[PDB]
Amino acid sequence: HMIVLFVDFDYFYAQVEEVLNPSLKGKPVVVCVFSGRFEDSGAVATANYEARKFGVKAGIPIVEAKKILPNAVYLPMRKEVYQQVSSRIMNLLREYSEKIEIASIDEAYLDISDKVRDYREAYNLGLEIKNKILEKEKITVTVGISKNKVFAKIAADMAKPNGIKVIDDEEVKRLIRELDIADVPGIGNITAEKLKKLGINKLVDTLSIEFDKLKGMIGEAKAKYLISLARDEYNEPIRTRVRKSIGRIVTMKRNSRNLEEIKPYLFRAIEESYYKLDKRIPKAIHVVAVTEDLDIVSRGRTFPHGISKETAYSESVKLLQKILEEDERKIRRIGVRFSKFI
DNA sequence: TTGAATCCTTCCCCC
DNA sequence: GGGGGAAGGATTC
Ligand SMILES: Cc1cn([C@H]2C[C@H](O)[C@@H](COP(=O)(O)OP(=O)(O)OP(=O)(O)O)O2)c(=O)[nH]c1=O
Ligand SMILES: *[C@@H]1O[C@@H]2Oc3cc(OC)c4c5c(c(=O)oc4c3[C@@H]2[C@H]1O)C(=O)CC5
Ligand SMILES: [Ca+2]
Ligand SMILES: [Ca+2]
Ligand SMILES: [Ca+2]
Repeated sequence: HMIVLFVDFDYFYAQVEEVLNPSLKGKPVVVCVFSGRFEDSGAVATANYEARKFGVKAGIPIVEAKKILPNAVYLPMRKEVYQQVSSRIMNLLREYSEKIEIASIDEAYLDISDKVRDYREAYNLGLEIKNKILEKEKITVTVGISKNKVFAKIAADMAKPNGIKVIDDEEVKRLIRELDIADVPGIGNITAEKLKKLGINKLVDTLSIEFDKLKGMIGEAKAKYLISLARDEYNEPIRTRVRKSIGRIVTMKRNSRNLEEIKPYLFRAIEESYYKLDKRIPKAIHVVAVTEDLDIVSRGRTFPHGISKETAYSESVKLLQKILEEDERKIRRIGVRFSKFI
């Protein structure tokens, strides 16, 4: 049938800060985003493996990370740059099979189904690709290879970092039963729990229960996706994809409810969101507000025409007025999301 | 100074 | 009953 190749860049942001300043290598590096809330306020975007050995990983507040590795290099995240270094690497890949996906700023799938005859020749295209990326951009990436996207990615997860691994149909059969289901692409612990207290702890356990008992627990989508993976009928194609939305959320010094105190933050967001749109006209706008207790509340409005900057400002303030009206908590983070492009 | 994509469940129109 | 679709959430990486 087919052979899907998965490329995923190792500790990407951290590594981009490394390549851009070689001195950092071998030393713990932690890329984080400081919110002016107070000093060291913020979380950790990511950390190279040095720091990651000792517990410092993406998500933990940076204060907790500084109590663990008070002498690691902490750097502010610069998205724009990573973005370009990604785009660059995402082209060297187009040169191995126009059938490319691109799941994120660091993940992409290739259907080298035609450029290769056997897995063995795949392991070769794998090293070729790794090698070309390492020479041209100085970045280390892991490669996964199998019969379909899901497993191609599982291969990469098993070979991180700077790894290469193929999973043939014998491993798949094996993994269908032995591979812990919580380690399957698309099963956040929230779904890993509903599955746990339902009998399904392995990919194969999904065949046991009735289909409409799943459809009512985890939804139809997750249910069909899982069964097809369990029965070995998963065969999703590698489809190119486009950004279906652009936004920006900002943290405020203090939590408040005063429209006049939040407005300016909301504009900064609206202002940057349009810079990101570049040459695109959106038709729907959303204002998301992160409550004082870290809960998300949003409000939208779709127009029959595009949204000009002036109407985004105006329409954004009403939606906000509607959020405070329908909620009681104080706002912490505020932002906008522009979708449904022209 | 941090995204963004699916999927879902609910609601409202109307043939 | 069923096709449409907009919306405010739920979930995942
Ligand atoms: C998890 C996470 C990722 N990111 C971004 C930064 C990273 O470079 C990239 C996410 O990490 P991942 O791309 O999922 O994995 P990684 O390769 O960078 O990590 P690993 O060392 O396991 O190989 O996405 C954030 O900004 N915040 C987060 O909380
Ligand atoms: C949404 O707000 C934070 O900002 C980001 C940005 C990410 O990538 C650019 C990101 C990723 C992941 C994640 O779990 O969170 C974020 C976040 C935070 C979210 O709370 C991933 O698994 C991959 C990228
Ligand atoms: Ca990744
Ligand atoms: Ca990665
Ligand atoms: Ca998981």
